[PDB]
Amino acid sequence: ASIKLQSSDGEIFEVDVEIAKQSVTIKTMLEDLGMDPVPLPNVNAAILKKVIQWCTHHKDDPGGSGTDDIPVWDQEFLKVDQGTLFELILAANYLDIKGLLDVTCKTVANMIKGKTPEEIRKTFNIKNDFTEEEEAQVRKENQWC
Amino acid sequence: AASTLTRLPIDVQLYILSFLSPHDLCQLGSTNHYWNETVRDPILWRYFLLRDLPSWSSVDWKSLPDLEILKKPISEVFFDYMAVYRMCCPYLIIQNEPRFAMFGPGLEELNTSLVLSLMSSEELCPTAGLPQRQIDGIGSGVNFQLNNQHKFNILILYSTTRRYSVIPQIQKVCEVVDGFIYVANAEAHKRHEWQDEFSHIMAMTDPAFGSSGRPLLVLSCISQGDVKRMPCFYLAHELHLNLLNHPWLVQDTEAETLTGFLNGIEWILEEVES
Repeated sequence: ASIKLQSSDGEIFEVDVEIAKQSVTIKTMLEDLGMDPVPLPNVNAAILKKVIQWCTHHKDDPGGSGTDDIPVWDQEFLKVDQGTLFELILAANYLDIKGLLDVTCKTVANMIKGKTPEEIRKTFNIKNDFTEEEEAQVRKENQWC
Repeated sequence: AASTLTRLPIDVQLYILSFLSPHDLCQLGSTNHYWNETVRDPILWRYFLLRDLPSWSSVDWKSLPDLEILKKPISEVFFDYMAVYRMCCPYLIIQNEPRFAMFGPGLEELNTSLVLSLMSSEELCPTAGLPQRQIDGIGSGVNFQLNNQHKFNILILYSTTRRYSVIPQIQKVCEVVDGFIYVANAEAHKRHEWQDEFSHIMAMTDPAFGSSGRPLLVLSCISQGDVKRMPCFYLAHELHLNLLNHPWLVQDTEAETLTGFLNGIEWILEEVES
């Protein structure tokens, strides 16, 4: 039950088939053609290694997360560099792994919660871009009761 | 888009946004540009509305969204889902500064101008209506603020009409307004064509326009204190007001002192509610 996964720069990763099908993106390529090696042109090696770790950890359980508290392990798993986090957010989206998407996007969401923005601003390097008077007009308009 | 977070796909950006709350959403929106635009994405709100629609335990007549057949269909194959979210969220009130159409013979026959008194009233902070919408082809109306809380807008129609006969610009007013104000002349010496005025009221209060049971405040009005007055019960009864079966109130008024206006306005505001 062994399947070959080929990084965006070749790389290894011989994972158990149940663990690979966990990505729909893959499960559907494994049905196009036999596909022996499996070319993943978007996910590099560093990232895919994480992706496999996450999948091998949740292999025996899936179902119903969504807006459920991020579990303790995923919390650690995700104590990563910010850019690395977004890189996971893309792999999850590319490999279509719902669970990894939920938990990475939710962790990003939790960062934005409770900021000024001016915090939200520092945190993600976003361009101020409201001219002098532009502010008040959006700030009174964005005061949710 | 120099921001790692701004570059992500919209599908993925909205997914992130799906875990936030309206309050959060506003802070993120305040980063400006894209985020302001995207935080209000019609799609994000559809999702919120569909979710949480099933969590509410009340629905009044004033808040049951159009065909759920329409709320809940294919994304494309309406909105402003954000707005609809608000009417339906029973813990939320959408905001509104009422506007009222003021017309009536009383505006021109009295020897003292009511309008020119309302305009000179320290107590109501009358101020030119801002072009910010509020325009039509008649102007912006005049904003007033009642004792530093409720703000409202009046459109004073000095000439309505040419049976129906409602002028077209006037019908644009009849649809967007929340209530009507009719300035009757209560001066005892005045001869009336009651039937005309009642018709003329009707014409404007026509339900083909903004339908609803919009309130009608009628200001039984005289130039000043010493002028002999037609009692309002008799005035109300001459305009056949019993027939309108939709809220109305005849409030006595004096152009000079505005005696009576403030009670009248208070009534009309309290009538319009949601």
